[PDB]
Formats: sequence, structure tokens, C-alpha cells
Amino acid sequence: GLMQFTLPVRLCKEIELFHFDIGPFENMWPGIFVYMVHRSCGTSCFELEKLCRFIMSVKKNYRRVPYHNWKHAVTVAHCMYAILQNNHTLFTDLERKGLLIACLCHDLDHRGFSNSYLQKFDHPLAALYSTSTMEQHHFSQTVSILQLEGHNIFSTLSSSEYEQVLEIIRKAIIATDLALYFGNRKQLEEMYQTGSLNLNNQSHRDRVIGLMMTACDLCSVTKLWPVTKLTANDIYAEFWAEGDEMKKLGIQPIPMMDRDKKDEVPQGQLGFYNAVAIPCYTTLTQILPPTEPLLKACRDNLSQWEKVIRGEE
Ligand SMILES: CNC(=O)Cc1ccccc1NC(=O)c1nc(C2CC2)ccc1Nc1cncnc1
Ligand SMILES: [Mg+2]
Ligand SMILES: [Zn+2]
Repeated sequence: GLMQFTLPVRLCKEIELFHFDIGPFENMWPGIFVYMVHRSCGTSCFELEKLCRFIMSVKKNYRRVPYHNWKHAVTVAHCMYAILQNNHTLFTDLERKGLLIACLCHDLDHRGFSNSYLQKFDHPLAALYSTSTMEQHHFSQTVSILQLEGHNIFSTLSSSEYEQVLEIIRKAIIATDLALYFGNRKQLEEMYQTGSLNLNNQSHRDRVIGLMMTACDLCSVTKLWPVTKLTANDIYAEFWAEGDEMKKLGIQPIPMMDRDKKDEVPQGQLGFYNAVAIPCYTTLTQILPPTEPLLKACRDNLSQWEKVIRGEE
């Protein structure tokens, strides 16, 4: 009850900022998360003995892949933490609990391959789930861990609060399938401008949480340039591996994934920012004004990639 987590001053200050980088020390990331849960949710939200056991089981089930790893899980959680703190009163007690956990769990047991690569490989998980493949696998894994003895961090909730929080988390994790982002934003877009967006409409909240998750999941583009620049190497390390494996199946990969075509990256990142990230954070800022900082950083980094092409770095 009385065992606050505290952080070094720089971390304690910098963590409340959208563009915070959790840093290269694996060993602090668990404490960082618990810090965020206590300030986001309450020191009463979860039994600490239990939370710690869940955190470490969840860490154990992210794999050693260049990008879709434990560092990604916590990065995404922090970005959600930042959004909840800047929109304090808009979100229910359970929405605060379930969302941070969803973010922590959103990529459980990712292998570094896209849904497309499961289908073309004919991986068993593509047999089992025909769309949002990995994402239903990550939700599947989150319930597996939640059901291990001593890991039910949600046990103090009623039967029905429990059914709501798992249902928040499921949609939350499906929402991170970028295949669904495009329709979800276009629907939120029409609803904000026609002016029918109603946050008391639960099908509306669902979409808005869906956008937040896309925004959190994309937040390596909302960092200081030197972070965004270096994280790009990791996402691209996975892409080129997947390309290598597409080549092995007798399939030319999209250039984005072809390591013979690195020259084409700065242009590929241009497309990405314009088609995906700028729109994501635009629509999110229009809905949740305090989240503007994420749009500014995104824009900044777009500018930096233009600069890369112009020979200027
Ligand atoms: C399916 N469609 C696409 O994936 C879009 C695209 C198109 C072309 C080239 C590249 C991409 N994608 C990305 O670059 C990218 N994707 C993602 C998530 C998988 C969506 C996250 C971060 C990205 N970049 C990134 C840059 N810096 C620091 N961190 C991450
Ligand atoms: Mg994912
Ligand atoms: Zn992710």
C-alpha cells in the first residue's frame, strides 16, 4: 500500500512528456511501468506482488527480435500513459487499468513477421485466425498469462468489471492491426466533421481507443529525431528479414522489405508519414486536443526525412 515507486529526477520529469525514451537499461523498464500504473490508475488498482509477477511473465514472452520486443511493449505503454495523464477526466477507472496492460501485452510473442508472411508461409496461426492473425494471437497470449496462478491482477474486480476490462483489452489489441486503422480513422474523421462524435456512444469510445492504440503503437515516429532515426533501423531489420523469408518462399517482397533497396527507405518513410502517421495524430489531436505534442513531433520527423533525401543528412 505505502511503497511508491520513485525515479531519478530526470526520469521523473521527462516521463510525463510524450517524447520520453525509456532508455537502454532493461532492468528499469518494469519499475517505469509500475510508476506509470500508480500515477495513471491508483496505487490500489493492482496488488503489487501480483503486478510484478504479471510484468515479468509478460517480459518473458516477448522475444529477442530487433523491434517487436519488450522495449516496444513498454514504449507503447508509456505513450498511452502520457495520453491518459493529458486527458485525465475523459477515461473511466477501468479504461485506465485495461489500456496500459493492453499496450504492455499488445505484441506478446511476436516473431517479427507480418500477418501477410504468416498467410504466405501457411503458418498454423493463419489457419486458426484468418484476419488480425498475430493480434488475436497476442490477445490469446494475454489471457494465457492472466490465467497463470498468482498473475490475475484483475481478481479484486466484480465478474462484470472483469468482463468489461478483458473486452476493452481485446478490442484494444485487435485495434493495433494497421489493416483496420485506415477504416477506423476515416469513420472517426467523418464523425468529428459531420459532428456526430459522441464519447458516451460505446461504439464511438471503441473507435477513439482504437485510434489511441494505433497512435501509441506508432509513437517511435513521435520521438526526438535521433531516437526515431535509430528505431527505424530496428523496424527495418525485421522488414528485410521478412523480405529474405519471402524470397525463400519464391516471392519478390514489396521494396519496403527488400534489403537490396535501402536507397528507397527515405522515400518509403515519406509515404508512411503522409499515408499513416500524420493522419493518425491529426485525427487524434482533433478528438483529444491535449495530444497535439505527438502531431508536432511526427511533423518534425517527417521534416527530418525530407532533409535526408535533399542530401542534407
Ligand atoms: C503496413 N504498412 C506500413 O508498415 C507502413 C510503411 C510503408 C513504407 C515504409 C515503412 C512503413 N512502416 C513503418 O515505417 C513503420 N511501421 C510501424 C508499424 C507496422 C506499422 C511502426 C513504425 C514504422 N516506422 C518507424 C520509423 N521510425 C521509428 N519507428 C518506426
Ligand atoms: Mg502489432
Ligand atoms: Zn506494436
